[PDB]
Amino acid sequence: GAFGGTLTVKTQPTVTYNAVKDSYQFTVTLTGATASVTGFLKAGDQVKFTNTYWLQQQTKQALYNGATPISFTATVTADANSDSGGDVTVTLSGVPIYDTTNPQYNSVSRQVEAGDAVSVVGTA
Repeated sequence: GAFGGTLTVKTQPTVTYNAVKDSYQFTVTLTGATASVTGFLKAGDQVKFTNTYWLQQQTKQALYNGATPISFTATVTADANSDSGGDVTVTLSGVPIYDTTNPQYNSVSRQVEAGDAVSVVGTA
């Protein structure tokens, strides 16, 4: 069954990435549907986002690869707007786990890219 949540990634999810302080968040302007939906979801509601980074080939200078990260459940941290323009901006807690786990410090981490899809795994 469907919850009625199917959104899009309009911008690039990136915010404070700190490990020793256990601080991982990302802010995004997401895209959604028309008005009459006052807040898709809010603080504490979980989503399921799939922002697939294909920025692998150029960053590794090789290894064309055939598997994109494929992200999963995240969490919305405030009022997420469904307006007439279908723009839903809200910041999330968490990160692309198992993929962006490499700060590297010398090897510049792969950059985030927009154009992916979003869904909702939260309940109430």
